[PDB]
Amino acid sequence: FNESASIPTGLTYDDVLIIPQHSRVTSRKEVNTTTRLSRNVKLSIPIVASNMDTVCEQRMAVAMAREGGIGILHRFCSIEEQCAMLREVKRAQSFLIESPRIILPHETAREAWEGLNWKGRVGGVGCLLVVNCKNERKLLGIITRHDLKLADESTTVESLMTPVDKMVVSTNTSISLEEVTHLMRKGRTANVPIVGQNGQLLYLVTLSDVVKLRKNKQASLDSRGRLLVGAAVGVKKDDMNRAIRLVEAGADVLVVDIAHGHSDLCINMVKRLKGDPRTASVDIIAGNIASAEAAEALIDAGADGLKIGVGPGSIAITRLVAGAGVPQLSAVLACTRVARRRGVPCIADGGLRTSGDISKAIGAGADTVMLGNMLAGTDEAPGRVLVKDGQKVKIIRGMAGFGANLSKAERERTSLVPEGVEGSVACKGPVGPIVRQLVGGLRSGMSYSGAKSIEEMQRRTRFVRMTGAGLRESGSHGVA
Amino acid sequence: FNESASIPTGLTYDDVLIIPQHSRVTSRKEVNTTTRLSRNVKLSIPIVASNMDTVCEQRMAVAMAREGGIGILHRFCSIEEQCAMLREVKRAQSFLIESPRIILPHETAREAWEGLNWKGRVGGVGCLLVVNCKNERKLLGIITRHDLKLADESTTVESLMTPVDKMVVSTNTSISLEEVTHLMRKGRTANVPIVGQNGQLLYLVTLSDVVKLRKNKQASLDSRGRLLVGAAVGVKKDDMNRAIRLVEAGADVLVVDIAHGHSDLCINMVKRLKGDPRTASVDIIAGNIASAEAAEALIDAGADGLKIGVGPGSIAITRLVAGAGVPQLSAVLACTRVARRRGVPCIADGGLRTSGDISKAIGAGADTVMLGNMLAGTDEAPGRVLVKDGQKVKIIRGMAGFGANLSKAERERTSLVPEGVEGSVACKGPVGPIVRQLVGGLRSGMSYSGAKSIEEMQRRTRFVRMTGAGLRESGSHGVA
Amino acid sequence: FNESASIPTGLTYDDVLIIPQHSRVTSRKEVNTTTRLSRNVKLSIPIVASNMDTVCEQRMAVAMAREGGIGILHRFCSIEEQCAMLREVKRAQSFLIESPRIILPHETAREAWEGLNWKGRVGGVGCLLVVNCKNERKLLGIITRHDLKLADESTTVESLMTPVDKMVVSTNTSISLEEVTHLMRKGRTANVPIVGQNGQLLYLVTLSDVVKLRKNKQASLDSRGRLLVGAAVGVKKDDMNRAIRLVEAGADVLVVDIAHGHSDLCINMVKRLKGDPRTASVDIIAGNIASAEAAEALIDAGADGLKIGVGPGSIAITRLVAGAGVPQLSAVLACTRVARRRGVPCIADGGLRTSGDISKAIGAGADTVMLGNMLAGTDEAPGRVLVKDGQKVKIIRGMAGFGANLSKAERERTSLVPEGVEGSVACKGPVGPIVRQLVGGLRSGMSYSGAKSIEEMQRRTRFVRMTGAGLRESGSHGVA
Ligand SMILES: Nc1nc2c(ncn2[C@@H]2O[C@H](COP(=O)(O)O)[C@@H](O)[C@H]2O)c(=O)[nH]1
Ligand SMILES: Nc1nc2c(ncn2[C@@H]2O[C@H](COP(=O)(O)O)[C@@H](O)[C@H]2O)c(=O)[nH]1
Ligand SMILES: Nc1nc2c(ncn2[C@@H]2O[C@H](COP(=O)(O)O)[C@@H](O)[C@H]2O)c(=O)[nH]1
Ligand SMILES: Nc1nc2c(ncn2[C@@H]2O[C@H](COP(=O)(O)O)[C@@H](O)[C@H]2O)c(=O)[nH]1
Ligand SMILES: Nc1nc2c(ncn2[C@@H]2O[C@H](COP(=O)(O)O)[C@@H](O)[C@H]2O)c(=O)[nH]1
Ligand SMILES: Nc1nc2c(ncn2[C@@H]2O[C@H](COP(=O)(O)O)[C@@H](O)[C@H]2O)c(=O)[nH]1
Ligand SMILES: [K+]
Ligand SMILES: [K+]
Ligand SMILES: [K+]
Repeated sequence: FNESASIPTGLTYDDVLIIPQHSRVTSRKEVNTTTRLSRNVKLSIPIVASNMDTVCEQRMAVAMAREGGIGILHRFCSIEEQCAMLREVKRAQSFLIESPRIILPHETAREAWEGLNWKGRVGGVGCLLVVNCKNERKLLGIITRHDLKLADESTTVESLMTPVDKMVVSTNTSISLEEVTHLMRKGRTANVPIVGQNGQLLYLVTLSDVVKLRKNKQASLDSRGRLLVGAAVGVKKDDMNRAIRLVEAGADVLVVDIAHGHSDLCINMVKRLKGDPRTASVDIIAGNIASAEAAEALIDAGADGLKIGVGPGSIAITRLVAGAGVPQLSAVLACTRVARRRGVPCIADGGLRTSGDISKAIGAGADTVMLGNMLAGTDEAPGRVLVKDGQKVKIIRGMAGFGANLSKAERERTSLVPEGVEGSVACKGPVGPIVRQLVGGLRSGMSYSGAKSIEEMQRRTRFVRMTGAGLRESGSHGVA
Repeated sequence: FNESASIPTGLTYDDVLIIPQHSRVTSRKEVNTTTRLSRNVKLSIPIVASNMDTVCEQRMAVAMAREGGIGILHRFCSIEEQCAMLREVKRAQSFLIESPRIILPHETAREAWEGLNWKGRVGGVGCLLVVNCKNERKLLGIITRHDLKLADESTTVESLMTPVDKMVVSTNTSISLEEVTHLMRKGRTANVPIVGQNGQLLYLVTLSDVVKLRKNKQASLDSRGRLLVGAAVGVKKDDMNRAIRLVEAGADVLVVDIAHGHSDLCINMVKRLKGDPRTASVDIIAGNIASAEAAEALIDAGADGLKIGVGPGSIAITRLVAGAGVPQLSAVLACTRVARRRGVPCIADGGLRTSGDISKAIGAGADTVMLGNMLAGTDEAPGRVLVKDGQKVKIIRGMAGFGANLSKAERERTSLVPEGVEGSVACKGPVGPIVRQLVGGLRSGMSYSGAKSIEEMQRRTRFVRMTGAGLRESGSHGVA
Repeated sequence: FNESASIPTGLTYDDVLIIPQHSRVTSRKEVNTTTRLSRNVKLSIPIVASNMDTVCEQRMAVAMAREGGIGILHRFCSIEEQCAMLREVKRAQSFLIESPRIILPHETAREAWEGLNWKGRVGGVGCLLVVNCKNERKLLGIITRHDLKLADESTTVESLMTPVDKMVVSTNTSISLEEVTHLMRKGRTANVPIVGQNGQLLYLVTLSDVVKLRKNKQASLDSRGRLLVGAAVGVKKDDMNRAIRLVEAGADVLVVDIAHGHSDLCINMVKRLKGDPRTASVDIIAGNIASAEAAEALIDAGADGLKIGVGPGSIAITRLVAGAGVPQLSAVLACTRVARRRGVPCIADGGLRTSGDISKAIGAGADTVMLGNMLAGTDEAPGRVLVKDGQKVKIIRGMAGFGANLSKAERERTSLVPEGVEGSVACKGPVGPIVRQLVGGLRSGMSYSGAKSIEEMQRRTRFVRMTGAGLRESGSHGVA
């Protein structure tokens, strides 16, 4: 039976351990996890939230960027819906707030409360600038939640506002962080509007944003100090329109995402996106792939990053429906060998269950990991909490399954051989502490490889293969 | 321990994945699944229903041919019974209906209803031609279910019939599909009898059959426009008599089927079948085999197709009773290497659980797959629905087990070391949608291999081996 | 502890058995199950499908009426939606079809096919009458599915139609069933339009409807030969508008349905419905109640029928959330004692698990039973089939639970302490055979009471109480 002997063996994460190496690491603090998402996008931590409609919408994208990673907004929504989520992410924080929310002086406190609970930002906004009219936005004063706390619904805005002559106001549209910090410290105020030469409202700077920018600059930020966020598109004719509008909404990267990324459909979508100035202003990531030849083709088509993984996802059953796939450790090894020589970062997407798997993925050459299941069921993941026979749970479902595709039909106003499933995950709490523990686990693995950086982790890691017997010894055994 | 190291390793479907390849496939519609069952028999889809007495009798054979595959009628029945199932399959549809059912004009509506519910076709027939007597069949008119809907049981046929002078009748025994379509369109009628020069009834053409022939020519048809169907025989002296009578009944292929096909018993049965003009008019398929040497021997004996599989069947325990077998992927690889050079198609028989396994079998060189378990418990599978501790189930049982062999004794009017078992499967509904989903899964696997045809799938597919750890990552993991 | 001793004991179905009595019943056919739903509505069988959004929409209501029972359309939909379901039920069959579907002669076969698949009747319609224009409906001919079977999408209706001068047409707007049967038998036709003095189309009579009316008159029919159907309303101001529109749509009874029917809200809704001529034309049923005092109050308010049951429903948890309820056998006994003296039929609603429970409910005085769980998951029940960890299932959910109430918000375009739950039931197949088996079980229980009628069952039944030990002996014990 000679044909069988020539078939190569592919490995997944559970097939290997990282071999301990000489470590000069003395402090857990010396281990730097900064990495590249794509050719022109750096991240403080190598964690990407999956573009799944049970993992990443605006609340997850905001949380991931705040931890120093990023979320990819899923495309199983209308273009209008996807862009709206993106604008909400961009609205979470800023340095100079463009188009700050305003109100007119003859309006009521009831209308002030409605403006403060603006649906354009999760949590609303903390102040409204009082202006004479919508067209001129001549600044008359400012009103905050605090100023409304004892008001009757009928009380006028101007009766409760701080007038502009009592405000600290600037005309410096280039004001620095140090300068506005000085104005707030000296003026003992929490809001500095920026106005034009005719007193018209141009920007707002808030103490909340200044405090964040002065603190740990872990957060993933664009050039305006807003949170970084990506968005997924498909490969159909209409996806080009989606891509253009996502970039207009502020997308920092686009992710071309189809099950079989080694296809002309994906290669031609990448070429189209790099060929149009309306979309070529942002890095184009493409997947999903699992071979050296596929990496070469997508890189040659112009991809700024590659997403690796055919079948390993928790809710994925491509391997059961089509029979196709590559064990994920071998896929990462093969794809990153090609990509590293061309300078193209790779996302290891799918099949990760523990922080230990993240260490292995980075050790096998990945620059980032993409997580679905490990982040599903967190507070910030979309969906309702449900009681699944006793405990609190949330839905996780494949994007090639029935549930996600009927929901894509219900949201976009519209013969499926499914390649994903639906299930529940236990509610995990806020995603922040979970991400921090995963990064802490990665740092432990880097210390075992003697690595103080991601590039050192990729260069220094050596693996040893284990049998099923070795795998059992690796988890907890013999206790209850 | 050197002897052990020289034993080769055989692989089954769960040992490998199809490696994704460059795909130029743009539309799911561009993927053609047409294939060969045997040297002279083509099929639109590569699915064969197993010759098991819990899988394929007349209703399953009809359904499979209608989907573009085929069923193999099992031989655990009397010759008379096997031939009767075959004639019912052939009676399901036709272009020219030979010996159409008739009735005499002085008969009653009660007798008309009995003739319409003729046991020679599942569902009966829709019309009876009224003729003067059984010997001359001079056409007097036609009576349909519609004409009986308000009749009393005592009303005469001729009182309710449409008379012949009001019918559209032809004398063209070579009438084309376009010509009879024109006669039906112009005559605004649903039945065109074909009569001889003396008005005697020769054939009938019905609108139902014309509509089918005008629609999607997916269905597996013989030269008369009837559904294709095969039949199994053994290797005993009496099996030659069974074979002759099956061919007379309309069998389109014969399948010589014994557990150990690499035996003189099987080789000599193939030689006997090719040597007799009463059976050599149809392709002779033989199995079951699992080695290159076995393929060579059966091909040299004259086989037009090979059936591959020793032990992998869901209900099979040959490997537990005799200890013999070959892991099915390696068996397909080895057998098809020999057979492809001789032009002999191969059926991968047994051990298939998902559409993904079908993609692997075709990728390993098989031209068709044979399914037992995946089709058992469908509406069209034989047997009664049963309640197995709550839910609706149907029996599936091995043909070398006790249950099937006592039933073979009860049907043919008649020291077993069993090599099959009995069990239940959940009721699956109609087989049609299940077959369509399996073919859809296969098309997905072909797209991953970049293949637009079965021959391209066989040439282009490359496998990667996975460990048990890789297999776990391949299904659903970490969700409920 | 004397206070405790004075609390009476309530019984449920599992607490009692029907004591066998002297039976003169010789044939299973002698047992008549005809009963009253309400003062002025009779049913051939005593089975009512529950007004739950997982049990009864138009397909279930049609099936129940065809078996001789009735369905109550649920109100967790817009008024427009509830009325639309009702009109579809009324459209399922008729004697004189009002406003039969028409088409114009210059239209295409493609437009004919669209008219035949009219969404106003489940399954569409079988013919379209060809008329000169929508305003006059002068009959020009008729076109059927059969006439389109060989047409091109572009072929004109008038080219394919049967012209009116070749049709059998009547001007008798009072035509009897015997007379139209004669016209169809003599004319050898399946459609008899009824036209006016100027040839304008007034009604259509079809052979399908005639055959049904000639067969077993088991079906629950209104005076026009359409299927009987009821509809639920609440007790809010807007429910009066819903009630008026339901009656206009053809509702044969209205069911005032709230959890606590012994309340001024329910009593005043009944009084309002009986007091308005727009709703007083149909029987008003009210519930849910569980005491003699409650029956007296609703009867005094004018109820034509009572629905009995507080808490016993399969998906109901009123008893766990509020702590209130009455064991269902005792509730039926107490309520029917009052109602029988006033001539008001009672529906035993909830907690029924087997046909044996139905016999007990009727024996305890109920005129009908209402079933949710036993009919959920049938083909005709609403909702999608789902795979719940292996087998095919359908959702069943309480109308006071979260799932049904969010769906009521999604359908009507809109602080819940839930009193119902959600769950799955195994798919049961078509509801018809299930209903027939339940009625067969009831007939067996009636035979044990020596009863040949429902009234005899209510008068003759005697119960014996069993302990938990007796209950175990009653089901299957000691076998696998
Ligand atoms: N006041 C105000 N804050 C905004 C607006 N848009 C976004 N934000 C964000 O909302 C946060 C304000 O926090 P606060 O202290 O106002 O609750 C900051 O991160 C700020 O950038 C806006 O229009 N007005
Ligand atoms: N084959 C397949 N992969 C999916 C499907 N849905 C999500 N995925 C993949 O699974 C990844 C998540 O993997 P997880 O971290 O949950 O194991 C996603 O980022 C995506 O690449 C699906 O329906 N089919
Ligand atoms: N009328 C008629 N149909 C037959 C006979 N034998 C087989 N059939 C098949 O029964 C089907 C007729 O459908 P119908 O429209 O008659 O229900 C066709 O597929 C036809 O070929 C026969 O003897 N008479
Ligand atoms: N060894 C053995 N094979 C069987 C027996 N019965 C059926 N088979 C094989 O099992 C195949 C069905 O495999 P399945 O698709 O159910 O896994 C049949 O086509 C036949 O080759 C049996 O009793 N013993
Ligand atoms: N032809 C026709 N049938 C209707 C219409 N509305 C309801 N139906 C019902 O549809 C059924 C007709 O069955 P057919 O034989 O037309 O398939 C009958 O029960 C009939 O009452 C209509 O407008 N036209
Ligand atoms: N208390 C309560 N009863 C319900 C609820 N939903 C349905 N029901 C009752 O339960 C009955 C169905 O009972 P089943 O036949 O499923 O045991 C319905 O007809 C209705 O009276 C609910 O959410 N709460
Ligand atoms: K361990
Ligand atoms: K998987
Ligand atoms: K018993």
